[PDB]
Amino acid sequence: HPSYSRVHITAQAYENPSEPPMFCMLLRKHIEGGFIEKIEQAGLDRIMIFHI
RNA sequence: CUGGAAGGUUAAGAGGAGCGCUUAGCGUAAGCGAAGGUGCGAAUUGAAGCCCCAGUAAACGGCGGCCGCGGU
Repeated sequence: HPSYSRVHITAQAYENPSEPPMFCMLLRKHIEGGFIEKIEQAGLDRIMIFHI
């Protein structure tokens, strides 16, 4: 989000759309079912890299 | 078009298992019936080709829809 960009584990409940967006379906196609091998930061920039 | 393995299909010719007609004989008749002649004739065998398989587009040819780069 332009103003509220963040990454964290959340307890909050979220309402999902009745139809999943294209990006969501793409992520599902490629990485749903997969395992997170590593999470790393690109130097000390605000960029997290998930190896899946 | 070129090449080709299995499997399938296919001519004449080859081959005659059988069958019909005829009748010496045999039978009171009805009918049976050798041999010969004669008229058909099944299995089996039978190439290329074709089906089939592979390649080949400066061979003949052909080079999409629909929906939201993705889906179908």
